Amino acid sequence: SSVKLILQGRNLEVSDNVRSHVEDKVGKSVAKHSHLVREVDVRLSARGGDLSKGPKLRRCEVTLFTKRHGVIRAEEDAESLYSSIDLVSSIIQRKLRKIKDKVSDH
Amino acid sequence: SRRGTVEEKTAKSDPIYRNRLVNMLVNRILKHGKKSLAYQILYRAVKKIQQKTETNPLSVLRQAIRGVTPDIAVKARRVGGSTHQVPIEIGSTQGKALAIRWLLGAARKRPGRNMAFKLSSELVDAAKGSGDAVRKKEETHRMAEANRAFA
Amino acid sequence: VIHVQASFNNTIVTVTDVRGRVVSWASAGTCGFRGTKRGTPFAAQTAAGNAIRTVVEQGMQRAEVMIKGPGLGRDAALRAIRRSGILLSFVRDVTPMPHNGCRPPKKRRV
Amino acid sequence: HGTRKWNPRMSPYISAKCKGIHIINLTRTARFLSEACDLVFDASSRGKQFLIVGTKNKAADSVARAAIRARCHYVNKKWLGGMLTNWSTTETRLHKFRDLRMEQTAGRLARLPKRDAAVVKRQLSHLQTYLGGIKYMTGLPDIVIIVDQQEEYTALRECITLGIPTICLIDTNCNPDLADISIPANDDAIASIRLILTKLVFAICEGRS
Amino acid sequence: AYNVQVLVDDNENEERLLNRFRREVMRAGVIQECKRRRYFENKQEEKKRKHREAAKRNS
RNA sequence: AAGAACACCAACGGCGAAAGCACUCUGCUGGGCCGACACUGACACUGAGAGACGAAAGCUAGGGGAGCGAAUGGGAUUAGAUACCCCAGUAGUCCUAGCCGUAAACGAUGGAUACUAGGCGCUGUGCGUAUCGACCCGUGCAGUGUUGUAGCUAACGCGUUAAGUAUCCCGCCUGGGGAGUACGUUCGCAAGAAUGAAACUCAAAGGAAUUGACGGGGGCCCGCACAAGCGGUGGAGCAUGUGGUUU
Ligand SMILES: [Mg+2]
Ligand SMILES: [Mg+2]
Ligand SMILES: [Mg+2]
Ligand SMILES: [Mg+2]
Ligand SMILES: [Mg+2]
Ligand SMILES: [Mg+2]
Ligand SMILES: [Mg+2]
Ligand SMILES: [Mg+2]
Ligand SMILES: [Mg+2]
Repeated sequence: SSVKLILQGRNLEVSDNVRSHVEDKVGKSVAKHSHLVREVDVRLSARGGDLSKGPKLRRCEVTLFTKRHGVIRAEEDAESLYSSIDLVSSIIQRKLRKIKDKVSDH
Repeated sequence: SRRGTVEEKTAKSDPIYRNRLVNMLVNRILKHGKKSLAYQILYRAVKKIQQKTETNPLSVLRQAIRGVTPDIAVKARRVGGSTHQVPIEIGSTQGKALAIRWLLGAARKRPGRNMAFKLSSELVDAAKGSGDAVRKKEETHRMAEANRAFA
Repeated sequence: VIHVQASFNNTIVTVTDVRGRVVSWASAGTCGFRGTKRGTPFAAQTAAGNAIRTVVEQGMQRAEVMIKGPGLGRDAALRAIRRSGILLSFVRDVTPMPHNGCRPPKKRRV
Repeated sequence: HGTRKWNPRMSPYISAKCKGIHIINLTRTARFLSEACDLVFDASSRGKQFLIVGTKNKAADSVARAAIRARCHYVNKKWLGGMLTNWSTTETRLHKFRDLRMEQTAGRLARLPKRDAAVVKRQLSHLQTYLGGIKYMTGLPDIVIIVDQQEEYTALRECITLGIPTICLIDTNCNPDLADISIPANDDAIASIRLILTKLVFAICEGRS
Repeated sequence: AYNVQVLVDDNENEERLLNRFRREVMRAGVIQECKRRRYFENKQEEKKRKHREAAKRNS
């Protein structure tokens, strides 16, 4: 809790039901190490189908800057928007847990 | 750096007193790249020290560096174990410049009319035991003897 | 006699006569150290000095040191005992030697 | 050579043995000395070019002088790979090496700097170390002689690859199946070398006519 | 019940006593055997240990 | 006073069908090797069923219980810690009767026999030379290890102790998952062991080796990478860009 959030309509408009789905996922992965991070960067995109040529694909780029010189870069691609958000959140929880295991190595 | 062979700089001396200690003392005063103003801060100070003490200011300056110089310090290390601060000795040149920072550092902090007065009262007080820079020597020297064991 | 027990967490120094009746003692903990600083070799020097200094005043120039166990302070304690005003005959180490007697603990994982 | 060094391959060509040391057979080789000198004498009459491969320190200069008596070729230093097999690269280095001796005659060394002249000096010096006895070959030999099998193991294999008969070191160190012509007893000393080397080099002289 | 003895009475130096004490106890191997007997070791560790000791002494 | 276990000797080591057997002796007792001039006269090999032995763990009674230690508590590390760490600690670990009959019970390699280059050194027991005091040296036999030729092998590697060349006999496999599961049967005090499917489902699963990438693997080195120093940003006010909202 007490962490800001940044969305970005790269190639589309950000709806409200989508915004609720974003906060639900990263809210789980970040609530664990909530006292290490201050902000959450997000950038949603869309391509293909009716917009462009090729398969419909929606990207979700997520960057995270902790309170102690921590940098995370996560980028995945899926056929739907929610599925893209889900896969990235799993990657953040993996690397975000990797940091504590190194700090708590003793 | 990774070379380990730093060139030895040409330690110069002032025109009047012709000693290299004074020139090392001046180079820490300026911060915008001007030397003509530091002497107006210095030559007014050493004259003011002579006005008060009735003796050469050179010995008073040589005594202050002799008293504030700790010749020992503590550095943090965690190559073995977590959060260790064991002592470490200091050379002759390193301890010399190390005392200049503490003197001029305390002079800027303490109140006064000008840097010449703030610097004059610092050296005169620092030479006579009681000085804000001498307190930092005691604090740094305390941490060494406190953590005298290598742990 | 000067029984000394070395270890990684502490170093003990007990003085006693040949008959086995202690007169004085002091360890790194009594000196002021605590935690991991006790096992350091410097603590053995200061701990040994405070225990033997009172003994040199009360005569008994003769002495025998009985080392017991490993540690970093066992060698540093000799410098403390040697840097003194007493002679010595034995520098023997009365350590245990089990011939496969009991079961030791399990190995540590961390 | 010894109880811990005798190869079971030479067992047909062993007669007896002694305290530690080994005794080679001089009977079977005498037939091959005749077959060798008969083939070398017959081959030299047709005008072929031969080669000798000697790099052992004890017989480095002996093989050098051995080649001056005839119009054959020697290899004093190491084999450096692909001498005969990669002949296309060898002609490039020999055409190169042949030219540099003409380069030194010109007065172009004056207009070169100090360091550049040193590289050209050390360049030609390196090729002289390995390309000395080949300067007048101009082609591939037809028979190649091996003085040492162990130290020059690479030279014996390119002959088998290119299909060239050869002479070998059939003493107990090596394998006799590698060369068709077999002459043991050459690892003893220069006596075993010069007695055989001068004998075979001698036969080349009358064969040359 | 002892393991090592040094009957010095007046050494020529303060630090040279360790030369007579360390190397003497080293040949007896008191430090290595106590580290061994601290934690239990299986038959696998014994074979690996004694094998490394031999390879260290042989060459 | 008690219980349990035997440093050093100790390995490139010995014995045993394996599992396994190491502080010392003594008793009873099994097996192997060699020698030779007593003898037997193919009385051999393998082995379905069956039978015996069979690490630890665990079970059924009776004893014992020092130390160590599942479980269970407590103190810490952690977002959490029913874990790793630390302090205490039950069953069990030990003995005598018996059950259980499973392990990476591995040399991941069934047994017997004949043939097939060598090099090193370790035992056991002979022969001969020799100092004939043993030793040493040289060889035979039966074993035990390490390199390695031919040959085999997908490759790694095996290689006179074969994973080579051949014969005889037993067991065993026929894509993966479902599954060593379900039903039934036999044994077992139980825990569970052995025997052992099908429906349905995928077009793979898997082996060796190569190349990169990666590693809280190792070694070395470099950059204002850190450290050290000097001066700023983040706060204030105002330039000016982007988002967002608004239009
Ligand atoms: Mg059966
Ligand atoms: Mg049991
Ligand atoms: Mg099984
Ligand atoms: Mg086993
Ligand atoms: Mg099996
Ligand atoms: Mg088997
Ligand atoms: Mg092999
Ligand atoms: Mg593989
Ligand atoms: Mg820095």
